[PDB]
Amino acid sequence: AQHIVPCTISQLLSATLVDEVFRIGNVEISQVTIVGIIRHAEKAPTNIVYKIDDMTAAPMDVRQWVDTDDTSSENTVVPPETYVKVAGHLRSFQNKKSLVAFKIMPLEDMNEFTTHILEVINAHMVLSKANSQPSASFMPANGLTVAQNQVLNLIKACPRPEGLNFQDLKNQLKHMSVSSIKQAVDFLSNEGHIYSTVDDDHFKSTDA
Amino acid sequence: VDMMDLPRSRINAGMLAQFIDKPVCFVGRLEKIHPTGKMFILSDGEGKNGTIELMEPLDEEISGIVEVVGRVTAKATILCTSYVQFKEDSHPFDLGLYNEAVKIIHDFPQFYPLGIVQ
Amino acid sequence: SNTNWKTLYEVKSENLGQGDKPDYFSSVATVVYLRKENCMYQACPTQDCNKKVIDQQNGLYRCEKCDTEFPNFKYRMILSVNIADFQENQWVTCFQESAEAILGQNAAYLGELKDKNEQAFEEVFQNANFRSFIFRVRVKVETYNDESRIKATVMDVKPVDYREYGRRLVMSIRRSALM
Amino acid sequence: EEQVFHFYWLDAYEDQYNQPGVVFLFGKVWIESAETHVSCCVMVKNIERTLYFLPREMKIDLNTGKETGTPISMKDVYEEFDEKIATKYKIMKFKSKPVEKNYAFEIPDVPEKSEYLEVKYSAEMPQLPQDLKGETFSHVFGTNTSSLELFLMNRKIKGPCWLEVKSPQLLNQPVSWCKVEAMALKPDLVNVIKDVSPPPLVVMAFSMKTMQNAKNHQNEIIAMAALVHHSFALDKAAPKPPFQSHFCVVSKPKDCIFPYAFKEVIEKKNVKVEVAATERTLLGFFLAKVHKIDPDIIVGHNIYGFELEVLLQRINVCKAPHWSKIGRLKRSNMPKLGGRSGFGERNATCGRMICDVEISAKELIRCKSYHLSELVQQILKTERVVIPMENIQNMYSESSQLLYLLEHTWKDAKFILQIMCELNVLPLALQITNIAGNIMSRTLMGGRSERNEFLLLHAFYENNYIVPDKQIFKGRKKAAYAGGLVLDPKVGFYDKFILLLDFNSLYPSIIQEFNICFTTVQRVEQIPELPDPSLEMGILPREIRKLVERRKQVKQLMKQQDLNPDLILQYDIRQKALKLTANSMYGCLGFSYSRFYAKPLAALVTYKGREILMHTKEMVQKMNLEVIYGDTDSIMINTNSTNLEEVFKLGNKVKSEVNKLYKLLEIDIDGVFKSLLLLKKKKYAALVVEPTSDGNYVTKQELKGLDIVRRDWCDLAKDTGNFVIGQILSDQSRDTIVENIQKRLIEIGENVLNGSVPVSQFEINKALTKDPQDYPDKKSLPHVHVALWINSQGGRKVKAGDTVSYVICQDGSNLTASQRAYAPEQLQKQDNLTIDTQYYLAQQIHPVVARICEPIDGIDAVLIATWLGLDPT
DNA sequence: TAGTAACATAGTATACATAGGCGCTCCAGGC
Ligand SMILES: Nc1ccn([C@H]2C[C@H](O)[C@@H](COP(=O)(O)OP(=O)(O)OP(=O)(O)O)O2)c(=O)n1
Ligand SMILES: [Mg+2]
Ligand SMILES: [Zn+2]
Repeated sequence: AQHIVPCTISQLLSATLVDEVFRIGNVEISQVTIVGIIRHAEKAPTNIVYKIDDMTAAPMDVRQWVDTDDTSSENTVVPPETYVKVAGHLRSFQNKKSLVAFKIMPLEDMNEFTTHILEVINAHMVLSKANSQPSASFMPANGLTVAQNQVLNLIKACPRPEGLNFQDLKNQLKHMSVSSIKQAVDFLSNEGHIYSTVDDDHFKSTDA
Repeated sequence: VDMMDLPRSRINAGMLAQFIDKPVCFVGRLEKIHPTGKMFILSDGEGKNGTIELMEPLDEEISGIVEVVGRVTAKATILCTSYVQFKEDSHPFDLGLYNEAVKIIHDFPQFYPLGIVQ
Repeated sequence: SNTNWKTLYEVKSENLGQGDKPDYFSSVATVVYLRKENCMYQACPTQDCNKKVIDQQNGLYRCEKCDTEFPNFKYRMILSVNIADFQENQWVTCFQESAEAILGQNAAYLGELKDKNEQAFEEVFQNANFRSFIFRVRVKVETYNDESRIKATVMDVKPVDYREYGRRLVMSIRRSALM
Repeated sequence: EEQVFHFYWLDAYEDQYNQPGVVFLFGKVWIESAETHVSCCVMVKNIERTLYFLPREMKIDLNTGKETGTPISMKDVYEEFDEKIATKYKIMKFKSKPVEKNYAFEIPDVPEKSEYLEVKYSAEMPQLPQDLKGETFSHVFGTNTSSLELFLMNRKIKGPCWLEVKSPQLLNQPVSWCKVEAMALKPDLVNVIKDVSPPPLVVMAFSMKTMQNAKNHQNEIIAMAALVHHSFALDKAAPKPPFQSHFCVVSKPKDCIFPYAFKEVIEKKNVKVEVAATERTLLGFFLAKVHKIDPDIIVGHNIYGFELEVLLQRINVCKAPHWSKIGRLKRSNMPKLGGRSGFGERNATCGRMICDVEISAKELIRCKSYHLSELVQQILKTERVVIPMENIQNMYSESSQLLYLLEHTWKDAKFILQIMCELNVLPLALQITNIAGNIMSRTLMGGRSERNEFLLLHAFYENNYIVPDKQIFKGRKKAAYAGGLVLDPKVGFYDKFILLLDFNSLYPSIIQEFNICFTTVQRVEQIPELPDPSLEMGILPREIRKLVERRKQVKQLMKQQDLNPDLILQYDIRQKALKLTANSMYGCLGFSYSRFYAKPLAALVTYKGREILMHTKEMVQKMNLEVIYGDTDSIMINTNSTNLEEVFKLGNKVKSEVNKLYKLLEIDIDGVFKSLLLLKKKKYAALVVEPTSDGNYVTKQELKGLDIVRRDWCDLAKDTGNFVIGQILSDQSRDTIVENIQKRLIEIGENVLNGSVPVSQFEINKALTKDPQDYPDKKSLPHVHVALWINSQGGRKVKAGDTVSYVICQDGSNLTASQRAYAPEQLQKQDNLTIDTQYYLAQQIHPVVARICEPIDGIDAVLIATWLGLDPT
């Protein structure tokens, strides 16, 4: 979302929860990466668990959510005593931490551990001083703007059984950007004024 | 309490005697193996040596870079519990940058906490 | 010569590219997001010509730069990627050779899956996510309709090296130790 | 936000695994600008757990289990909780205070009245074990109480009622699909203000059609219909017409193209029907329409069993967007489908209440089968035509067939709505929920244990007690204790006059009379001792009194004359429902898995019932009167007279003499029989005398327990038995009766041999207790064999609770009669099948007639066999 | 370090089932 930050599982577990935001002291973390050894893995019908270890604290559990239909990477479970790099975001549940695995990669060059530890120390120092410095009625409320009104009228006017697509919408309206088209379409679909017919790019009004 | 449940600091051959009765990981350049197989010698890349002993003689042929997990004994020797051989088929490993990494880590241990720090 | 190693936070703080000439610097980062929409377009098949051709709904495409009509076209890679490092993130745009190096497959190869195997195309995009490289980026600031928008152009991507990178990191941490 | 905020809640929901300590409320709110009601959602946070710690009298060390001779106090308990438990189980913030409570339940070694320690803390902290023990405390209560129950019993909310919120807030982001949202900080601000009339709701009734494709073995949706009413009153009469708007949508499954000029025909007929391209378009249109209409009650047939699961599965497979619009809560991960008994389906439609007519029909009335055709035939008086699944594909050739299919679907939806309005389900459900206090969607779901549990919970909470904590954790089983008593009958035929006497609400009156309650009766199979007759009424007697007094007013309304028959039927159904609720409240005391299990409490009631029946029988026999029958609360008297006024006077005298003794118990005349035919226990037939006065009275047939009311005999045998028993009770000479019976039997035999009877009068109906695949001995079970064949052949996926019909065919394979059962469609379609006449003449008519005619001289089994011509020798 | 386009940029796991009582006949099949 914003920036990945290398860290260590010791810092991960020592982090605290404040208003859905995990802070290790005065350091905010949302996505993290860690490099370590897998000691034991357990196979679930859908998920796969791993026992990562960075020799800084007790071994940690990492959960990788894989769909059992895609029999591509689950059959390639990494054998033990292998050093791998894990990128993902952590999760908290009943005062025991957990890790969600966005990506798992076996490590080929083995100077990467020292590079990773240097990243950890340097980033921790830099961002710790970066936070260390100071100065851091109930109505339905309806109403549509003119742009959304034009979009709705354009959607309504078409006689095609499958409805309009994005190309025609962009062609007819040259007075506003594509992003405005996307926002108006999203809002109209959320309010139920339009619905998709076949694909996500086809739309049609519901009243007609 | 098995050793894999406790923190193991990375200590080179420089400060072997300062971590007595403490878990420790060591890595480096294999030099010589005793014919018995219970113990061997290791190089830290700085010209210094460190000896490792095992309760049972080693059964497999070892070579290349190796790391050992153990504890410093009264004789400043390492009682190994596990070891892993490091790959050298593709990329060389430069131990000097590793050593300076240990020096830097010891320089600022606060940002690399050992154990659970409250 | 030597790459002007600069964190993106420093790049946005000093206002790189606000001068009359663009500024050049390179950095290592990891890809966090890519856009698969509008990524493919038809370029002019004439040699050393890359103007976007216009379909005439007849199987023959006429190029305005060469004023010439051809029955075939060549695919050309255009991509927008979200680069991100430990501190900040940036939006960059690639070209044929750089995106082809990043993805690892030539454009004509991709010309088949988008027509016959969408799943394989999605898989190819997927397996290249969360990779780290060294990108040379040139920054310049152009104004369009009275707002200044910073744009990033990348002309070279390379695999990450560890020796000199580690030496530079050690040098920087030593330097910050005094400060 | 402006001071107060009034709204009327309908449904509640909570999630203790993702958003602990929050409770959602959905309902209606009045808007002055538009002069209408709109949907609203209010979400409540900060619900704290409550624990009660029981101090000891002497300090016992755990390791040794001995007393150290040290007195105890509240300070010691506080110190032990703070120092040991809080640090061990990671509890940071808490509030503690001593209180007084009363306990009168199963847990032993607890004083009736004592001082407890009340501890409250936020729900996000871990949960203590259910069996905690300490140095100074011996027990704890309320460790695993849910948040919804805590909120409901703390705020004294009893069903739907008007609520007010003090100092609301505004959410940063939308959560629900409601028009207006609100936020409450603490459950202290919510107050009950119910003193006014409820607002109207919006009702939607719907039904769809399905077809099975040959290539892909899945069920597709090809047509839908829906009817909407906008101002459905909740407490008044059902509006007429019951619908105000409607819509229909049709689509082609995957390949077949619509017949040519279909759109032109639709325009010509000016029908508001929407054509779609693929299934995804239909699903999207349906979701958009339900979101736009915003219904509050969705009514359909077999919703929970088949329709909802198919709809959700097709939504998942077709990858349609915005599946959560079917409910009211924004969710993206759909719950696991099928799962346990209706858990996933109920969770999928959160915020919207589902009304299935099948469950309501099962609860309220009694039928031989519960498919839509039978319900239409019985509740209404109309015929519904059934379209086989096979022909559906063929109807895709001409536009007229498609229009007929759409009209049939619309008619099906209209029939469902008419049945729901006729049965008067919504007012009854609302009244029951307001009486009990649970969530009324669960009331619509069914079941009798939850209502009683919630009623007792409310009654005990209101009276400053402590309730037991929740337990962690097919066919009728073996009996556990003695039940009622049935007197020895006096078999035969009676002609002079029969009188019937009966008690009113025997078991509630027993409970109210003898002051039987959890608190009062002291429990150490042995029947306990009666309570001391100087105490006060317990909670159970008062609740039973309220429930039994709620019925006398309905009976008084019934007694009024000049009423339309439908209103009489509705009142009768309501009174029967109230009686069943009271009886269920009694019977829950014997449920093994119940929260208030207590066996002696019911054994005492049954023992007193038997004793009272004995005493009444002896007292009646003392007056030189002959007693012939009685069934655990009633007495039959043979007056041996003809004058009616004498019988009335004798009954009045007996009633006056009996009522003179007891305090609350009462007796009454339940009927006067002109002639009675008694066969066995709980098996008789009689003519009930209805006094119309004015010098005349009308006699009506009545049967009890015979093989004429059972659902597992063929219609031919039932008709023959009804005719014979009608002839027997008539006033004629015996010889004429014998001759008429013989002539009727000879005609029946000749007609059956000739094969002139319709096919329909041969079916046998049975029901399945379990799933068809769970019977190891399917070889000899016909209603399992036919069910398995139906399941394996096509669709409709017959399951537990359904009814299966079958007939016996002649396959020419010299097998037993029980292994040659076939469905009626198989008999009609296949050519090598015919109705087995000998089996039907030997095992269906002969036993019934023989059993009915047993106590009549001149007719015997061998004569019956000879009359049918069934090879006499 | 020409040539490229158009104009801002995205959340996803899970975990938790309900069900009033007993008394008195019927049938199918093997022993
Ligand atoms: N579904 C039922 C019906 C009856 N009973 C038991 C409890 C009753 O006390 C007893 C007598 O039932 P009656 O049918 O004779 O009904 P009541 O005497 O309670 O009421 P009413 O005055 O309507 O006859 O049978 C029961 O447990 N469950
Ligand atoms: Mg009764
Ligand atoms: Zn050109």
